[PDB]
Amino acid sequence: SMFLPPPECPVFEPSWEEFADPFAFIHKIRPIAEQTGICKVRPPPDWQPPFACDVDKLHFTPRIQRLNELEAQTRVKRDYTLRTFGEMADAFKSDYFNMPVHMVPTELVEKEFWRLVSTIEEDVTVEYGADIASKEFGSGFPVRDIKLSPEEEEYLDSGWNLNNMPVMEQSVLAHITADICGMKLPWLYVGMCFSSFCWHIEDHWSYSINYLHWGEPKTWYGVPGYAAEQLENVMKKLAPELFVSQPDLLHQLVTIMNPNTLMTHEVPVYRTNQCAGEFVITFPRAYHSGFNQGFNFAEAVNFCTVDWLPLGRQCVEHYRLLHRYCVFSHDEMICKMASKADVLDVVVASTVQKDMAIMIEDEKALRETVRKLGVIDSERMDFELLPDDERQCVKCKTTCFMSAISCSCKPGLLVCLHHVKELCSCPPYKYKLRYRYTLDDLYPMMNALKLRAE
Ligand SMILES: O=C(O)c1cc2sccc2s1
Ligand SMILES: O=C(O)c1cc2sccc2s1
Ligand SMILES: O=C(O)c1cc2sccc2s1
Ligand SMILES: [Cl-]
Ligand SMILES: [Mn+2]
Ligand SMILES: [Zn+2]
Ligand SMILES: [Zn+2]
Repeated sequence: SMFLPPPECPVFEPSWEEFADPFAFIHKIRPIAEQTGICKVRPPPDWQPPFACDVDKLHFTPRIQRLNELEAQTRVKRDYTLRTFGEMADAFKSDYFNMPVHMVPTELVEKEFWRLVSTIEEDVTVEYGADIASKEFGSGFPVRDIKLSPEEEEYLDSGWNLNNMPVMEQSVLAHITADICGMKLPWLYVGMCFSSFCWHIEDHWSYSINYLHWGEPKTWYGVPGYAAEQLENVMKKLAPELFVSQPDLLHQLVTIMNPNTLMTHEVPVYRTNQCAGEFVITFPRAYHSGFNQGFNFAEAVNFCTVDWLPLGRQCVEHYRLLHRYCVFSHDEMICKMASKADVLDVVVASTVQKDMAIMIEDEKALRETVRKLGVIDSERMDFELLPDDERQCVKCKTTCFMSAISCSCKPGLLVCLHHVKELCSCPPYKYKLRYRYTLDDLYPMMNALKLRAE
């Protein structure tokens, strides 16, 4: 009645041995965790990274948030120090409940959150911090620079130090040379009571991993990848405004929605309270949302394993159908790795090779189709040198790399090979096929991968 908490997600407690390699571990828990979308990981008892900072010298610009179920919010992007924010956040919670903060039960804050967001008369607003690491506000994990203590040095090269995990060698997003700050760098989050993250999935359906450095807990709701489209159908019925087309990536619309509503429509949902010193991991295409119990400080980063590669291709296809902008070119990343085949991890080499083979067969079919439409002239083009906004399909907005069509009639415009009819009204013999590689260039790149993989 009123609120029925979803069942608890899986909780893992790896030994020091299991813990040592994060990628091996994540692959091991995958058959369990991917059925629930999110999972929690408790590090071995003596893994404690040192947290140290001056609460007076760390500044950030707060974001303001209204708390209404089904109301549209925009996804990403006055002044507080960490101390002045903390004083504001503690007083807020203390005055809301007329209690000391540590006596307010987590079960009660959860019940109250879902009451207040549904009640139109209540108009509670809260503030929070969200930003990538910078000079004015940096990682909560140790990084190189300032002389470090021996304990800080222990954690400098940990796999679970979230600065490192993007650039390790069983991850596939490391060798991307393209500028993608939002996606390879950690984000820092300063929470207060009821500050909330709306329902979403990660860019390119990647994994995410979140560490709560300190403070009061963070409450999570998660949905497994296989149920993503069920959730979206429910969302579309109850709030169609969120689904209208949008001019860019800085304009994505998201919302708060009671998990009991999803469960009523037969969408599986799980929950957890993440406490200080614990990790939460989200899997590819797993919807998630939540809210903070009180003043706290968290750090999170996207990442991509060899398991993810085929889904990454399927995601870019889904973006095309939806006319959604890409953060990077998937084919470009694949060819960049093929070109470094001799220094690749051998399991990586093997998995990249399979995706490359599919890429090449799809590209063969597409070029044959546009040839039969009467496009004859062609010229090689180094797509990776063009700014992203100069190589998007006019129609579906996909980031071009393997090929595109141009016409002298519309200087600078491109369509991908799926949308040859959408460029202009000139006859196809006036068009030109721009391509990065010939078929004959591509098969040897693939062979280097096979040899490295053996
Ligand atoms: O974990 C949090 O406190 C937040 C995650 C996100 S994503 C956008 C704003 C926020 S706040
Ligand atoms: O290719 C697939 O179907 C999947 C790859 C991965 S990696 C995590 C969950 C899943 S499901
Ligand atoms: O010139 C052609 O017909 C092709 C070139 C390339 S590159 C990948 C597939 C194909 S098919
Ligand atoms: Cl409200
Ligand atoms: Mn997320
Ligand atoms: Zn297109
Ligand atoms: Zn034209």
